[PDB]
Amino acid sequence: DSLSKSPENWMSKLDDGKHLTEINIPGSHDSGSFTLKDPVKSVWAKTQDKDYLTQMKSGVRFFDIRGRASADNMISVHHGMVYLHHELGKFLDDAKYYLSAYPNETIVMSMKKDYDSDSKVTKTFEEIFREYYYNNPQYQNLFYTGSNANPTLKETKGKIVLFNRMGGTYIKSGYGADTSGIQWADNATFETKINNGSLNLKVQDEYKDYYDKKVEAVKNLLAKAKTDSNKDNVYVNFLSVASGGSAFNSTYYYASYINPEIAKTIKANGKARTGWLIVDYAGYTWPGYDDIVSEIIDSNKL
Repeated sequence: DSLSKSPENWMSKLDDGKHLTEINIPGSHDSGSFTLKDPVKSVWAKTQDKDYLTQMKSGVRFFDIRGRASADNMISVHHGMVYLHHELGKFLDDAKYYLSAYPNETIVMSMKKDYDSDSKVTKTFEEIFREYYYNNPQYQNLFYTGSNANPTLKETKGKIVLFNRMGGTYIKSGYGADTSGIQWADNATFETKINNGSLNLKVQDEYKDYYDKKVEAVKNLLAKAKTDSNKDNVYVNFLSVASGGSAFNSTYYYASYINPEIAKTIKANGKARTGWLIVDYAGYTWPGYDDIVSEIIDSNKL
């Protein structure tokens, strides 16, 4: 059977001497937005329909958490202005549970401030994350804390590896975990060095593209990963795109085209490096069309 027939424990079947960078990983964009039900707001604000545990069971390993500091000891999960009805501890507890049941999987968690803090907040978003989550004894042992800038599957499995989109941090483990953080270019394909120059991060995050240009931008970065065997290069390729608003087509409508288009492309490339591909509506299938999460999973070499 191929890896995608067992999406709950697919990383356990790989060689754990691999660097996480060399693994083709399915992520979910604004992972926490499964809570949204409002049909008008959901056109633009909702990007997932499966909860965190169901996403994990479906093979998702990269989680894009964007947040707002709602108190000096709390981060609320957000899409922009829009509160996603739970705090960061919910994601971390779900992750902890999953990883105890599937201990040979790693999860990478991107962390970003998406909206201004509650006006009662006195601390920076990075201080709140560092002090109340990363260093919280409640999540002792859950996070990767090693000093390797380019960690392997073996030293990260059973743990959450920070992908830091907070800016400069005092945290010292994970991607972009230094006092410069990650220089993100807005609505762009870009590359930048991270981890004190140890890694070259290559991103496609052209989130306002219309779908034809979006597909072209995805495929361009997909074509570059394919011929690149450098473990010090890290690819993050977002298939997700903004809706123009509630008058306009939904994020779901776009994903319903982009996902099978990209899944078909990956499948026709066979076993080939993809990078980390971050999708809307992870695990959402359409009869007669390739499934993007499954194809990312099956693109890994055994």
